[PDB]
Amino acid sequence: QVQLKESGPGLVAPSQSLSITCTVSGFSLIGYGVNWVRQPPEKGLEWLGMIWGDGSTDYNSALKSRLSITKDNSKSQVFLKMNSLQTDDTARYYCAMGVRPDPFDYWGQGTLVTVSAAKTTPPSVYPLAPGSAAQTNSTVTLGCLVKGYFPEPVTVTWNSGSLSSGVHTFPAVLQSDLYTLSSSVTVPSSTWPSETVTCNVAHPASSTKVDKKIVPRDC
Amino acid sequence: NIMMTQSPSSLAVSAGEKVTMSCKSSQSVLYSSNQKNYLAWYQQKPGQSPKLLIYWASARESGVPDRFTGSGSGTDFTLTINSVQTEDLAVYYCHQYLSSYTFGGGTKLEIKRADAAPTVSIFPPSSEQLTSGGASVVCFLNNFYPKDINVKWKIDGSERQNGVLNSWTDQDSKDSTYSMSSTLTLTKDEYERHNSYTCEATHKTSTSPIVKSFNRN
Ligand SMILES: [Mg+2]
Ligand SMILES: [Mg+2]
Ligand SMILES: [Mg+2]
Ligand SMILES: [Mg+2]
Repeated sequence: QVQLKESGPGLVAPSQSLSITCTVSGFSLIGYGVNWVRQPPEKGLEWLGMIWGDGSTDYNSALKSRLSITKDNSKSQVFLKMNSLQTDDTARYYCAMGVRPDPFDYWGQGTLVTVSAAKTTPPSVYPLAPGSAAQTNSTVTLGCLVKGYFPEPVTVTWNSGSLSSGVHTFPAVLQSDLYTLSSSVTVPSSTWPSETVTCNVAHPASSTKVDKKIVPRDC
Repeated sequence: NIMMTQSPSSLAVSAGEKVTMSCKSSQSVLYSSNQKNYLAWYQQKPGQSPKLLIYWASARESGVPDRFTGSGSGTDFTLTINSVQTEDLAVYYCHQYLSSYTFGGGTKLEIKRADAAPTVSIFPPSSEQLTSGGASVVCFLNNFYPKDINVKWKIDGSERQNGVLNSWTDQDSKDSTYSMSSTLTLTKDEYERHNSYTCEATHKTSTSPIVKSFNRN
């Protein structure tokens, strides 16, 4: 039952430093090494470094000593520190470990790190309700528009997660240093507007949590 | 520092068919003091972290389906899926852990399936956005295949191309279809300058375009 979870800042300005904490569970850091791997927006995997049980470290030579890894065995925490970040350091940063000496068996969810001087901006959440009436025994498509936020990511759910099937959340598009995305949900006409349908949008970087009830509109 | 190259970069296949992928290393990954090939295969589905499929080049990780088999030695390795499942949609990375840790560029596995017509939905701007001075008109084109699709925005009959932003989802893990969102962003004043707003979609599944419209009325 090994688990790793990364906690990072989400946004780092160019030439500034990156700090991420990997909190592990299910094993002692005394006995196992922890590795760091990042995935840039265009995908692929790049190993960054590791810290052994005894506290020694190995790093990727390409990082030019900008990378330093430490840990606190007693708190099950591994500390990633990288200096003078540039745009091409934008990536999802994973911490990973293997119960054998290798290969890596357990990966965290990773934390997205965007390198930009742009400012953090909260999203605007708008309901997308149909313009006309729904036919009998039809399935109706609703949506939410999430506009003008930065940086990634946002999370969207429907009815606090109780509405999981029939959902499409589209990838965000970047324009003028602002992200926009949308999410659709398709449900039977006998369930809406009879029952509540609400989209739940979270932008952790802005500490924003918004619920937008989808209500019918005046045809 | 060993370099790992994979081929093909991407690959499409129907469900139930067999596929083979290739991973080549610039230096041998066979350790003489172990007679083990330090070679691993990972699967990464959209929105998920890598998942170890194979290690020692041919040892299958516990819990992995038996359709996944890896083979090869020295500098030439192969991953086979005896019968591709719809859920096998993913990027497959090979990996060496003999001398430091390096990864291949990945092979993207995509799923071929039967054509599927889209469901088109058009949504007028919300009152919340209009109060802010903006007027985004949104069109959802859901659960179609193949990915190629043409969307045309018409205002009072005339076409508009400025302010259109399109976004496609990944292939669905269960039915392997595509969805697309098209957002036409105007200001409130521009929006209130016209009346008829139309999202017109054209897809291989039909010669007649799908027309969804609303009137600001
Ligand atoms: Mg109803
Ligand atoms: Mg090197
Ligand atoms: Mg299946
Ligand atoms: Mg459809």
